[PDB]
Amino acid sequence: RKLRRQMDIIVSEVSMIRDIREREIRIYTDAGRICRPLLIVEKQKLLLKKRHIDQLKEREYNNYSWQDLVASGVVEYIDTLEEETVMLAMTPDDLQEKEVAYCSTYTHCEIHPSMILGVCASIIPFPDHNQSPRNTYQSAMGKQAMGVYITNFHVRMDTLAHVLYYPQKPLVTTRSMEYLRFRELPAGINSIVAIASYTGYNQEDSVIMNRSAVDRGFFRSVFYRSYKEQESKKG
Amino acid sequence: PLDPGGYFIINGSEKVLIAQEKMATNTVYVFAKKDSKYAYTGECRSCLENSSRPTSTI
Amino acid sequence: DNKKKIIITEDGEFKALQEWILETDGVSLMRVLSEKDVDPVRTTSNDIVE
Amino acid sequence: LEMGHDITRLFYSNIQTVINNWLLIEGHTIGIGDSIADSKTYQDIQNTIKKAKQDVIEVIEKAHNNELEPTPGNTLRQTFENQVNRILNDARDKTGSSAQKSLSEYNNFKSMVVSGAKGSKINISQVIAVVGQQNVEGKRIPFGFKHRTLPHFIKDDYGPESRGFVENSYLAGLTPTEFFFHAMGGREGLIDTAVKTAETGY
Amino acid sequence: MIIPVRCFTCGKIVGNKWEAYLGLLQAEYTEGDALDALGLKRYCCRRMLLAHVDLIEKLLNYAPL
Amino acid sequence: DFSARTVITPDPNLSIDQVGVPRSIAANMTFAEIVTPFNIDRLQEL
Amino acid sequence: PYANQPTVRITELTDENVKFIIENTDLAVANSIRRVFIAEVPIIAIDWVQIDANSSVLHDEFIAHRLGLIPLTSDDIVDKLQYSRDCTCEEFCPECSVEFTLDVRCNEDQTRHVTSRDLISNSPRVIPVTSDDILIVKLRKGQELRLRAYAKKGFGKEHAKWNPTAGVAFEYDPDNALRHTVYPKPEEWPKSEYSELDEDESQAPYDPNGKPERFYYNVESCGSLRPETIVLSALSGLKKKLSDLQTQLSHEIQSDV
Amino acid sequence: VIFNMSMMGHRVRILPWSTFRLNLSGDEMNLHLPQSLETRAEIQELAMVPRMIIVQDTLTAVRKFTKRDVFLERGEVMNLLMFLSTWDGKVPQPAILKPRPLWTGKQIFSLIIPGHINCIRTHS
Amino acid sequence: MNAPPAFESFLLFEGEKKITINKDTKVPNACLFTINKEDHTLGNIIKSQLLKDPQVLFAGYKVPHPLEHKIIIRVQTTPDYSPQEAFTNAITDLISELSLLEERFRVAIKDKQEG
Amino acid sequence: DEITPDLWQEACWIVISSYFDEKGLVRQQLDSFDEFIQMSVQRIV
Amino acid sequence: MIYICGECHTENEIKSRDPIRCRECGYRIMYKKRTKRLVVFDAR
Amino acid sequence: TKRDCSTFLRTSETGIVDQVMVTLNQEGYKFCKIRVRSVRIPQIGDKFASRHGQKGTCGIQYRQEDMPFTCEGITPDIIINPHAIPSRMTIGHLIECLQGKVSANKGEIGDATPFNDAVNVQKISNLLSDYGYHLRGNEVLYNGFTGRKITSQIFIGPTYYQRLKHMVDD
Amino acid sequence: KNVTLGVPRLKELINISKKPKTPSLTVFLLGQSARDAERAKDILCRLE
Amino acid sequence: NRLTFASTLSHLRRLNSPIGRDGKLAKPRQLHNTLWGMVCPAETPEGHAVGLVKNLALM
Ligand SMILES: [Zn+2]
Ligand SMILES: [Zn+2]
Ligand SMILES: [Zn+2]
Repeated sequence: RKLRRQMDIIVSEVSMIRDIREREIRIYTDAGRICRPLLIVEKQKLLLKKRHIDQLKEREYNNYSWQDLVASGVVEYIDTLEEETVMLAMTPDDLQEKEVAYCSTYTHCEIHPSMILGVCASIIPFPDHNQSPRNTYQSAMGKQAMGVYITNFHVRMDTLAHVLYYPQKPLVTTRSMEYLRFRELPAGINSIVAIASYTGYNQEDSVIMNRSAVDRGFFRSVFYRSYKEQESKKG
Repeated sequence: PLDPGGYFIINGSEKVLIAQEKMATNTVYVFAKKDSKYAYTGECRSCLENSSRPTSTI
Repeated sequence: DNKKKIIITEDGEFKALQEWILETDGVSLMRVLSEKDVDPVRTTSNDIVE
Repeated sequence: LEMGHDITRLFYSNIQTVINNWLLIEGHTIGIGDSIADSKTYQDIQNTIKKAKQDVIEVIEKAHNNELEPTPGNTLRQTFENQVNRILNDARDKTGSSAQKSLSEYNNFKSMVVSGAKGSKINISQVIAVVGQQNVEGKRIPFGFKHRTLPHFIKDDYGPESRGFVENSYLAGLTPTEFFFHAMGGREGLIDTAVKTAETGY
Repeated sequence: MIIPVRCFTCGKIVGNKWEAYLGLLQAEYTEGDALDALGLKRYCCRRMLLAHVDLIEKLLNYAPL
Repeated sequence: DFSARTVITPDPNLSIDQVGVPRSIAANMTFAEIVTPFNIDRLQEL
Repeated sequence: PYANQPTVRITELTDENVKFIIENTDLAVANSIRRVFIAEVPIIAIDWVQIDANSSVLHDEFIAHRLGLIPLTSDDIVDKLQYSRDCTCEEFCPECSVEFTLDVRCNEDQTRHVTSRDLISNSPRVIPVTSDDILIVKLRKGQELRLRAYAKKGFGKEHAKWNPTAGVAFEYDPDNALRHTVYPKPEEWPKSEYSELDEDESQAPYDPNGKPERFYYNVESCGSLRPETIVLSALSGLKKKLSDLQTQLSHEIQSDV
Repeated sequence: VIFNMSMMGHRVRILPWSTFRLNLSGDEMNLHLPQSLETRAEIQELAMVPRMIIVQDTLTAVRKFTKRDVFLERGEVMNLLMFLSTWDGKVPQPAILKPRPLWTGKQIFSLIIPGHINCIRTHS
Repeated sequence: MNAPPAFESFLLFEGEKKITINKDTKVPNACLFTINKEDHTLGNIIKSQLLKDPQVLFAGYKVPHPLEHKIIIRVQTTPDYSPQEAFTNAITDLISELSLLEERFRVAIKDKQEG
Repeated sequence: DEITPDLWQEACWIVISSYFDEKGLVRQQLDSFDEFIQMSVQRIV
Repeated sequence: MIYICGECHTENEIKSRDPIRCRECGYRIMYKKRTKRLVVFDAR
Repeated sequence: TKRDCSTFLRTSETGIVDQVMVTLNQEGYKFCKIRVRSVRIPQIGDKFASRHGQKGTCGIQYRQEDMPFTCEGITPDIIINPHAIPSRMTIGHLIECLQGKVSANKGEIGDATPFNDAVNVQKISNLLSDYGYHLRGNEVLYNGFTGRKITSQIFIGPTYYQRLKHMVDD
Repeated sequence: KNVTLGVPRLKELINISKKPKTPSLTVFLLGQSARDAERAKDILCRLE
Repeated sequence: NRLTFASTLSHLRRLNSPIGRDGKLAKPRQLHNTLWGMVCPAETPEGHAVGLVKNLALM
């Protein structure tokens, strides 16, 4: 474990699994192993100190990056097999102290539980407040949403490309949204939505819009279809 | 600049290699199947490093 | 009520008495029916093939 | 039956047209205020949840010390799963029933269920009182890892949170452990729904 | 791509306010304080400025024909 | 005469039996009708 | 068997908006007048756009459309001008339209954005409101945007750009005297500015007999038509439409007889 | 026209916009037109929607509409009765004549009920 | 393509009568005014005024369909009175009603401007 | 010293920011191809 | 017709059945400047 | 004699060609690409979907006058059916509306962390009440057609929405 | 007792398949033993 | 999928369940506990191929 934290001949990518009940120690170095970073906890105390965060806060122009954290041994990587015999803590508040000690030996602590979400699920506020099928449904809808896919759309030629007139970053945004860069390139426009049954023109699957708003560019978007053809001397 | 890349352009079409999950190699697994003539299965597919020969399972 | 036996009372009003029922896995209606202290009328299985 | 089909259609059209015009005067809406219940009911819901959680621990303790006696028609492991399920199931119904009484006449949630048009009393229960147990394949969350549902929970843990019992309503917000357990339960429904349509259509 | 001319809800002009909005942000003013200076009392118009993205900046990086 | 498929939207004003159709779709669709003296002029103008 | 006298008073008058209270008026008349401001009021806005050269990053359709949303200071010119349909023209004329032009070219390394000030109009009075400034597009070095545009009178219902009202705050019975709206918990709801009530009183007592009166109006203008003149045109515009109905109505009675 | 083996016939009404309009009481559909007069007559006689047989947006309002609390003023009653196709043309007498007229929701709905049908039901 | 022209809401169709008066045989002294190319802005203007008239027994308006852009007004009066007179007389009151409002507004607008 | 709970919310997101800045969102795609084109291709030959 | 090189952005006249290449660059992708027939745009 | 084999527009949509590209393919033969640009205006047939829940088609479009305006004169851009919220929608829509109203009013982008204890429904409600708004976000909406106040107080908020590729015009 | 219902049973009813999933059988007792609990145990044993 | 930037990111991190005997015997569609922090649980295409196609977790 010390060698893994010190970036010695054993690389942090390598994972060691200790099957205590079977007296088996398994070390895997082959590719294809899915793993995620986890804060290391020693004697019910995080190895990540204030100084580490202070350097990270000035991560730019200081020659400091994420790789340094693994070098110092504060954070390592745990795979599925090693996660089998590795204890986790949701947040430091859970492990710092409790009236009744649920577990007095914490080995690793999750940086933040929200990272379990994917690219499409991460953009959903309050997914816990949301039903599971709805979160799954959004994942499909989010991909089908039209918006600025990239910046160099004019130069390229695509068979299908929908670009929104006014792709506006949302009023309610998740912290993980920054890493996805969805803020820079959003795929929707906010709307002052009043939930009411007006004139009975909206059923469970329906909605009523504002004609004046659309005339001002409420949801208008462009459509691009590329036609290709070549004159070849086949015969 | 914001485009992360990570795909192949073939004949002008951008293609992404979808990861295909496969059973781990050089690992011993014991499974119980009620349809087989035998009670237990000692399945263990063994292969060398990256790949010197086609995977062999016993 | 459906499982419980319904027998016409002396007064006339319908009454459903409490009778023990033994729901058993598998189909052995041919042999189960031909058993002592087993109702040959109301004993029915859920397997149409049997 | 009394008049026929042609007259009945006009009955449908008149109801839809007249009510729609009146709806512009009365109006139907929905908001956070409907989900926000009085503090009195929140304490009762938490108290019932707390009582259920303590009762589950007591049942677990009885099985831990071998005090629990299995029913003649079931085994110890299955009997324990049955007793714990009823305690959690009863709490959801009891807390959910109190939520239904909590809603006032002006409340929009009550109006929908009272008329029976859309939604159900269970939906309000999951929004206000408690989501409830997230059963997978007809049982609680299985031990995907070695005797533990998730790495955070201790080994061989049969508690409410560990086995997927969701004690937090949608409005309050689910814990990180509960969110994954909720996803597992929802995933089963989607898979069943996907195959249900294919089989039923056949 | 670019800030809309006017609010889609009511119709108040918001494009001209974008230039002043950015200038106020670099002037140590708070995100909400700048909106008040521009005169956006309604929350519909404040939406058009508080959470707007100016994509044309990155498009202008590419050279033209 | 199968028509082009299009999305469905509600319309409380229309009767349940009635159905709304756009001009473009109805233009493509045709209905053969036998002309009669009582409606000879109607077909003549159309 | 006749109408009442709509007494009206003004609370505060400013460039952006004007606040006035109308008393002794029916609810239908007050509510109808509110929507008369949005739709019936005619203003001059760019409708016809033609581009001679467009090298900007934005597309031809987007740039041409954006001009329409820009309001024009048509205070009295709109009244004298006439719709293209009723004019004797097949092509736009000064009497049934106005000329607009925008010829700009960016050659400096620094980014240059063309705004409404560069939008030249033949009519000196018919000019953009800002003429900070309504920016149209941002132009890169070597990018030019030369185009010609025209503006014509149009109803607000025809298009949103022809709507001079930047949000109309129409209120009546702020204290809820007639219980037209019932609050489950009136205490929580905040007090409206126009309401005259004490802190400890949630709402005024219900009167068995009463009608909506003392309508509060706050017409906010986008700068095209002054908020003190929109009301004058709206009231005249609403009634002139009403009279037109009577003229056609008389013909129908003449046919029946 | 006929569309979705049991199919329900419909009477086509031309509308300006593109999307189809259906008085449900979403998914794409294709409507089929019977060319022959014989089948057209048959379809309108047995395959029509009335012979085949409410939205959730109306049932919820119906419960509120019939509540005893609901009282309708003369002005409000006029609008509701205008949309009533099966109206005899005579305004029903108000339930509360004084101090001011006030029609109850049931009184307006009474005219909605066609003919004379008697039934007893219970609220949820 | 299928989008209707924006001006059809108020523009009068060629060869189409703006106003059509149709008598109703269901109840005596009843008429229907099927106005075309108008919206609720005009329907509520006359309905409220008609109610104010004591000689009006039943007055109201409705729109068969918003896209149709035509409004239907039904007016019933006493045998001595006529629905046609009610519609004509009500309009005159509105013109007088708005004239006082327009005139009074011009009186008060200058008062605020000067102080 | 130590990260106080009142500051952990901001601190936890800072380390995540560094992880994406260095690794990125497609690091798994690029890394495997880099290994394939650097060693696996040589190994096959 | 007159085309534009995608690298130097300079006018280069290319005739029918002629190789597509920029004299100043050799770049093999060419664009079309614009059409002299203007269209009508309506702000809607 | 030659036979025409040109390529026409795939659909009947009206569009303006954006740019034209002429190249040589790998085989060396002349090869060209052209991008046809068309503008689609949202209409009654377009399908709009919120960030969560089922997509909803635009049942009808209403002018600003016909839309239900509030006391301050804010006609909602979009009106959704309340009957969706119970089952095929989530309370997050109401919470997001409440957060959006506070975010816009206070001029600060709200935090959408799934498991952040700092953000709560009660906390958001308290913040909204400081800006002269109902703590639950409900507002009195005046019906556009008839000016009388609606008996029920509508819940209105700036909810994020996205336009789905599914469009009637296509 | 777990009795398969819904689509799985509906398929098996139309699908005459000889071997269903949970082909349960309901046994009804008669006489004095039908009321007593202990007297019904011997029948349970002799059937199981 | 270049319709949206988020879709492009999801496609690159997309995962596929095993096919053949391995996938057939197991239940790839069902959500397992091991996905916590490794594969997004909510994200999955809707239809018959529900749960077979997934997306890699952010971290
Ligand atoms: Zn606004
Ligand atoms: Zn002219
Ligand atoms: Zn060149």
